Amino acid sequence: MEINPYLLMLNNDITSMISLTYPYTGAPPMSHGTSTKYSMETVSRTYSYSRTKKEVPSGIFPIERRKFCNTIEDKENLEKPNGNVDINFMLSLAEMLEEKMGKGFFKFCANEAEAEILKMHFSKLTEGRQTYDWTSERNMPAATALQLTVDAIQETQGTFKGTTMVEYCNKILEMMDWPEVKFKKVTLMITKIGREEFIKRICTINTMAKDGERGKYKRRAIATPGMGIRPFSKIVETLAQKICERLAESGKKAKLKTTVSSTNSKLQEGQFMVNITGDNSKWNECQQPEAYLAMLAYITKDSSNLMKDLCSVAPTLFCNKYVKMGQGFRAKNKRKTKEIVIPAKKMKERKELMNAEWRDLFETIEPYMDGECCFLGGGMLMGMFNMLSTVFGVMTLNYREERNCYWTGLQSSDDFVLFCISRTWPEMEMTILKFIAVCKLMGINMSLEKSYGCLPELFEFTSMFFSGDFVSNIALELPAFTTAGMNEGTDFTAAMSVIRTNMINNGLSPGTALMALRICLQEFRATYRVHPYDSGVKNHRMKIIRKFIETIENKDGLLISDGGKLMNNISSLHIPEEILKEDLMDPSYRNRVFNPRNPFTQFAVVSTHSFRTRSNRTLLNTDMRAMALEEKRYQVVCNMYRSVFESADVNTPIGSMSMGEAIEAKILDRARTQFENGIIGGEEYSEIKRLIEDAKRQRLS
Amino acid sequence: SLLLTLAKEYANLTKDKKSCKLLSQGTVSSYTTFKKWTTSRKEKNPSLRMRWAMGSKFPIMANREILEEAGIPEQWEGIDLWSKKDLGMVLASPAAITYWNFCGPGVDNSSVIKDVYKAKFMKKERWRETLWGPMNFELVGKQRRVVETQPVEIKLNQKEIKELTMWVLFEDEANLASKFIQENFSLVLSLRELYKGKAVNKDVAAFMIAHQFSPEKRFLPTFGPIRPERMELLHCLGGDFWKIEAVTA
Amino acid sequence: ELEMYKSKLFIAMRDESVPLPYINYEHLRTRCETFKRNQAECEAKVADVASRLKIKLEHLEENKLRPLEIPKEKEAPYTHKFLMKDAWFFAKPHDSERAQPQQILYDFFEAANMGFMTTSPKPIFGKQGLMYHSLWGQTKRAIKDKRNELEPSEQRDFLCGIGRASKKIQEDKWQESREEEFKQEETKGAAKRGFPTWFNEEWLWAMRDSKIGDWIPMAEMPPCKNEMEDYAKKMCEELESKIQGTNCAREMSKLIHTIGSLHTECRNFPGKVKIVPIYCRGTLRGESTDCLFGIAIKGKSHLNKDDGMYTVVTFEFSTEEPNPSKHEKYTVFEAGTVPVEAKEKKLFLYCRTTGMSKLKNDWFSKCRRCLIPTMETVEQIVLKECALKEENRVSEMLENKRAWIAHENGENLTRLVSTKLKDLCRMLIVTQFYYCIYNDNQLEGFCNEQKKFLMFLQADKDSKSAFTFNQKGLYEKIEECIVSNPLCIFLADRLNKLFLVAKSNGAKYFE
RNA sequence: CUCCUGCU
RNA sequence: AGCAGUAGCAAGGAG
Repeated sequence: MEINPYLLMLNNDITSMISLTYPYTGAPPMSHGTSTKYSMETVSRTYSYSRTKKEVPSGIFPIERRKFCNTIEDKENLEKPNGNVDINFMLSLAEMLEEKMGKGFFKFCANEAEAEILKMHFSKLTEGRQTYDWTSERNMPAATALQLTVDAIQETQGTFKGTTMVEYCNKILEMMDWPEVKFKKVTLMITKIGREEFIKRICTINTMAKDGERGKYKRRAIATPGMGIRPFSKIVETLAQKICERLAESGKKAKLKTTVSSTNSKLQEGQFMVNITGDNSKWNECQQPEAYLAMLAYITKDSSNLMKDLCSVAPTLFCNKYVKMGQGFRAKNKRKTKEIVIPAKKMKERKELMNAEWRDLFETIEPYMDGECCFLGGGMLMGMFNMLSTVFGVMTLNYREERNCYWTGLQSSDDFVLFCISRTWPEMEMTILKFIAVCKLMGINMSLEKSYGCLPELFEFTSMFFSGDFVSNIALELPAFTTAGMNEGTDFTAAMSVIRTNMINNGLSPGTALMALRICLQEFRATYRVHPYDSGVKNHRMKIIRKFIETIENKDGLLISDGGKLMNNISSLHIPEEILKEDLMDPSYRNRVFNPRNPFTQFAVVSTHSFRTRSNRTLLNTDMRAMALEEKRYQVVCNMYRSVFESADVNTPIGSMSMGEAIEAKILDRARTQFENGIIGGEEYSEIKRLIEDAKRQRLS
Repeated sequence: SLLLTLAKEYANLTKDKKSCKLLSQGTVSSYTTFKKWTTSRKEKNPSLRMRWAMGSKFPIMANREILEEAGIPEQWEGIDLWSKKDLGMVLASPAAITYWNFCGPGVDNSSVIKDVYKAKFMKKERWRETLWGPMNFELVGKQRRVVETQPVEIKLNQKEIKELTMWVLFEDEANLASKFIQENFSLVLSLRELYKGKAVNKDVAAFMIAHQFSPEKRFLPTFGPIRPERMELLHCLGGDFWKIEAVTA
Repeated sequence: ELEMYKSKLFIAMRDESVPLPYINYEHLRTRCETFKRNQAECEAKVADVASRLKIKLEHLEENKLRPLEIPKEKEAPYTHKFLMKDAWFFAKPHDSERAQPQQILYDFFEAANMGFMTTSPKPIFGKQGLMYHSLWGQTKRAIKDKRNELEPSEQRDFLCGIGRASKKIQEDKWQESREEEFKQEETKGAAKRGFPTWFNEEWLWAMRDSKIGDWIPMAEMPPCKNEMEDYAKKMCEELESKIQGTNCAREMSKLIHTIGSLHTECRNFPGKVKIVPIYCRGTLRGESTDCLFGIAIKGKSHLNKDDGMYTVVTFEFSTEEPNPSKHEKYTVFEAGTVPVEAKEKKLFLYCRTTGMSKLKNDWFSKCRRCLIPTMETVEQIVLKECALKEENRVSEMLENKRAWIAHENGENLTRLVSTKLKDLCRMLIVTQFYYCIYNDNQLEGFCNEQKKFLMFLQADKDSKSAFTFNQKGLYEKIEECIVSNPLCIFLADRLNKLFLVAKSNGAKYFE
């Protein structure tokens, strides 16, 4: 007998038998080795989509510059994708856009954007992902790279007193005017760097491999920017974020019902609707930021004089950006014994030790190579302007050509659904080829292998497959049910929160909630080595509990992390375990667990099992031990300033003077206020005063 | 005499050579980015290291003096509880955790802890006193709204709460004096009659204020009436193909 | 306030990166401020329409959904790390104090007598025999002395490879030689294999009930109110009472215990070769027992990154004749005789070297989360059923409802096997676990594109007249990502048979 | 010969 | 050997 798991689809829908075709229970695919060929594939394949050869020489950077707008060498294979945008066309679609809704639209939205820009503190920059530190050329968290950037400022010339966004950005451009900038290298010597090297180093974006993506056979490269590119891009995504919130043909369950019902109310006696699920391919190599410079020069035609100059720098840094080239390749002899490593620096000199494919990639990227990087000017790589290209999607979806045959739809990052209304099928060829015409001019390449269409609602939009009446729900990641690993107390309630938020938004029928709850209970007990009292486990923790269970009167009041059973349920997922369980404990057990005088907790749920394990051991055994000295010193000074200001973790501690002067002014403030209504003693006042004067003479010296 | 202690620490920390270039060079806001220096990359597998830690015999860092004030060197059959490897802080086993929880002394603090979490015992008190009914098995669904989900009785807006905790605990650098003060200052007159004398620390008090005054408004798929009494019960009351509600009072 | 710092090099940078018909940024801004559109735009659009040469492809007239190209090459071997169907296990009643894995190993050294486990140095087939023979003898005399540390010999230093990595020389000294040590780099891809014919037997074996009862250590049931907790608890009880007895539960418990032990032995002892049992624990006649499937050997993992690929050696216990087609990577010896009362049949010892990894442990050792999609699936069927009937029919609907699975071998055309809904949940747990084993890149790409063709069959069922724009590259990608993973080739083959059975009624396909 | 590792 | 999958691991470093 043969066996076939797919036959359930013979008399079901694809809203019910579609969770069966996601292989999310297995391992995600990982990358291996260097990330060079993905980078060279991306940049050289950007230049193959340029459809040009017009080079312009440069004076700032020593390398040639190829323009990417209005210089099209229109080959006959136009089905192949192009990366060349005609600016009169897209500005015509912007003027065609704002004439649809309102009149003073972009002035209104840009004024609200600037109304939120000026009231922003730059600690907003530290709430981000990893970035690229250009001091030591590595990947660091955002606070570390910001502190090293400000450290290069306050080492170089003068100090920094900004504490806002615009003053920090102006401090960056002021850093661009300086002839020499000094920083610190590694065991902390101090070096200096020139002017052209600082321009080449602020414009350096790091490339790496996207690890753990479900949905490709071939691997892809992700790039993370520097620090001096981050705030301007944050400004642009505040502006375009407000514009995307204002639009109504951008995105996710209601808007499709409104546009489908409303365009089902816009049909004549012979017209009909056809939907087409599409997927724009090669999206990160066909959005040039020069068009963002022009369009952002059109949105901010009437906003201000500051914002008009400040929303036109992040595209200009994206128009000539560098690309890190990974770390090279490796070579070996015929016996496969010795394997030399060639980095990205000496790849020019050791060119003749490569394959066929690597040399095919490398001789057409040769006229743009720097020493360590490559010079890109026309890609928009991953991890960048995302809420701005969706505005290009909405701009294509509101073209008005003048029958009464037309289209509408819905757009996200690179996934759209298009709805067509016409009368006959050759007219459908007319209108849809007009759509691929307008997207093909404006710089958007639709993929023809991965698109289809039907008459009613049977489309696909960000993996929600909408059938004729019913709505399919999103396949979530399973390991997100178990990600905590911090406590015997702050893991299981976090898991009940994850089942909670996965239940409210998605479908998540109740049996999956009880089952997945009980499984996460099992993995919780299996990690923390705690089993129930009548189970037969005899390890080093259950011998105590099995011997001491006679002292407990009421057995089901024990904690789960101490050998109690489970009492939370489906209808009790918003209550932690202890708050259900405090009504039943022994007085010795409740007065014993809830002691704050315990050697573990001293040195969101109740923190009575909260312990801190020991750290790792490459933290004093690498060459970067002085960095651990730096984090210990910062913990010292932060414990000092927290020890003066008794409530400082509630409010963000702004100020632009210094830290020690507010400390001394606060000790004199509380010294006088608590002096005259309080203390009153001359040895204490003059002795503390003597310590403040001596500490100030020590600090000024 | 605490200002003498803080004068001793502040006089201590300025003696250092390279630490003089740390303070009085930065700003007050730099404290925020002086708090964060977590040079580890992402901790992309925390439970893996938690199982890798709890499988060892001595993974935990714990205080010495209290456990040598009360503990026992080994339990009655080979169960190790102590090490002598390293500040004077002692590595230990979670057997000392459950051992403290079964054979340790006790401090009576039940009313305090039942007063920290008044929102959550309020949730348990409202859960225990409800009644249910049968199910229905029908199609259901309605859009996403912005809903305040807690039975609070003041309803401030995440703006009067930070400002409220400034002008209640520590007013020496609280805030610039606004027009939102006056009736909230009558509430200041009420609230310093509550948080003057307690043994509970300032951070735990600043935590427990913002959960009895803040209606938590989130963006949720809602259906039926939009009372906040049934919005913490949003995930229980109805799904997509089924529905249950029969509450009388 | 309203002044940005007009610097000197940046203003020469912004003027350099403008579009081509423009000189400076000021000319660009002054043209964009006074921009009015025209209707030569439609000439550019239609002039783009003419030079296109692109036609859609209908499906009522050119219903060209041809079958996929399975590679007709050499049959793909059995590549899972353990044995599923061909297993044999020795039992003992479980003692509570002797519960750690080394204690289980020694207690089964006294239970199943290894003194009779005499192997000839000539295998039936395989590649390296003296190495595996002296390896089994050396680990057997190691377990005779009750200590898990293989002393350094030439056999282990050949098998679990020590000293087998290249000399990574940085380019700081290179000492070049005239036409000596000629070095470069070279890559291939993957080798191509064919359709597995054994996969049907192991799918059908894995969903059949095995008398050893419960296998997976689940947890206890929380108390239930007068709510829908009766419903959810009832559903967990019925589904759990079906999925505990099958062989898929036995393979999941085998992965949990064995990879648990190899995982913590990867933490506590790097740089030392261990000896780890391969076992389960399940209840026999009420008395909870443990099994013993094989012997594993670690290969001194220094797991620096999430990869690392340490060497595992598996000695396995089988009672079947081998096969040079399926059991292709194994190195079958013969051990002896085992009495099986229904007479005293043979006993073959299998050998395999392989690798595991650190990223391929937290997804293997925690693979108990394959009951999350199954209950979701059956629960969406049943809840959509009573949602379309608007009457509480669940317990009687779980018995009087059919599910078409498993067409037969000689004929396919509308000759299907309808089962009860709990046997559907048997087949669903088998397919989810089979996703959790064989996951590579190829299964990911194949599941994307099979979501496309599933969309085409649903468009075929309700007469919606689908259309596609370019079909040549479509099959170029799906035939690109079907190379050598057994589940990938197999699910493509059953996708074609779905097209045949649906071609007996609907009209978008071929024969 | 020894020491150090376990995301650097 | 093997794990692999477009390039890596199968120890690495220092005194």
